[PDB]
Amino acid sequence: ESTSNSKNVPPDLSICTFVLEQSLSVRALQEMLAN
Amino acid sequence: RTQTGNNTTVNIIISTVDYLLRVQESISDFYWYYSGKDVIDEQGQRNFSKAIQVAKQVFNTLTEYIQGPCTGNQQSLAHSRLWDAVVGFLHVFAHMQMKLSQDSSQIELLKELMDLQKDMVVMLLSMLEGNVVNGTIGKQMVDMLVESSNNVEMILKFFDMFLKLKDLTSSDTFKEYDPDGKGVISKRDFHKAMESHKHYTQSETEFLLSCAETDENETLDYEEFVKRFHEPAKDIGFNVA
Repeated sequence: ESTSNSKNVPPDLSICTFVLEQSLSVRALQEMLAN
Repeated sequence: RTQTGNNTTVNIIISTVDYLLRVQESISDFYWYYSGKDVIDEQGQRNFSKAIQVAKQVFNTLTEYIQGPCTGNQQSLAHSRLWDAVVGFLHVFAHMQMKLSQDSSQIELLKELMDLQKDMVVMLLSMLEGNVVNGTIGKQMVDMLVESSNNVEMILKFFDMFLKLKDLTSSDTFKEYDPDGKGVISKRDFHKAMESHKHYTQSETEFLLSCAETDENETLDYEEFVKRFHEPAKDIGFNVA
């Protein structure tokens, strides 16, 4: 979605917003995947 | 900290803090590699011992930097990334202490780890030097404790559950089960003592039974058990208190 042309064309950020749910280390994530 | 006369200044204190942070990550990765494995091999024990020695030396150097209320160094550490390293070491201690105590072959490693914890708490106490009531450094350490609440909880449970042992075994209620002076109490009499004290819950009961190694006669020596576990608790837990 173009954001530089905000003056001419409104961006649609409702479908661009994301939420950062969990941040885990690589080894902890590997153990969780093993589980 | 700051070489005033020289044209260029290098922050040795911040460099030491960075090296501590790298050593913490290395130790955490090694712990994660031994997380699943029930037993630690001798080479792994040696590597843990060497890493613990290095971390202990770095902790002592950092403590010496900030003792003698060196306010500039204290502020530098407060605004540096020492807190993340302390949080990591707290998790390492809380999990490793539970893991190592169950087996009777890593008692020396447990002692080294607890000595490292003692030095870390000494560094924190040196950090708290000169703090006024409602001080910013005290606030930051409370924030760090809240961030690492679970590890602190498990460490405190560990200290509680290995400090009540001396009172339990010194109580006469424990003495009726073994009236004679041999002191070699059976596992089942141990188990009834667990519930006669009534402070030791079922989880504490099972964990101490697991951490107590017995002969083929199902009879443990409470004397060697207590001299193995209680005395180190009385030594390290004082700094936490």
